[PDB]
Amino acid sequence: SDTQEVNDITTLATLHYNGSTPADAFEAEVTNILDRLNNNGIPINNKVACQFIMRGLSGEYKFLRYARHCIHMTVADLFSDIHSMYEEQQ
Amino acid sequence: DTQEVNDITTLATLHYNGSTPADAFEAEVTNILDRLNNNGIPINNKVACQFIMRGLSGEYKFLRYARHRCIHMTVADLFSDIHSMYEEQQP
Repeated sequence: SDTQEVNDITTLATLHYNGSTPADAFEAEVTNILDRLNNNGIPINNKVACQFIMRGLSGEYKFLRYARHCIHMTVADLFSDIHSMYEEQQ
Repeated sequence: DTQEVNDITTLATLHYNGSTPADAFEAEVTNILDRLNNNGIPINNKVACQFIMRGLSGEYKFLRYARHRCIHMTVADLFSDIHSMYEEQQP
């Protein structure tokens, strides 16, 4: 709590996702972290946030990284794709 | 175009135990904090100090023990202590 920023940044920098947990829940936790960082004066823009998320994608989700080498893609757009892929894996 | 991600990753994974010059450590940490700021991500004194302290090992861990909740310590103050310790370690 004293170290909220450091912990949130660390989490953002070490994200891993390959569809082993629900896409919704992953999305919710990443949104929460991005929102809290912003509220604590550390602005993570769409590009930087997308890069942190993309770099943690493994399994089939790595192909989303390969596909979006996408100028002006939003977190929302990336999360849409992730959810789509997750739904297809069920 | 991944400069911010790289710089934040560096900041989050710092390591210093006196095996390299304190000056060089300080220079690289300053460089990263400056470049982040220039790329619209200012990192305040507290957060910067926490990242540096967390990376201290060997005898430098004792600086973290002494200062973990040292309210309103500056990066400059922390760097001073690290440099002092380094100078004392030199033969």
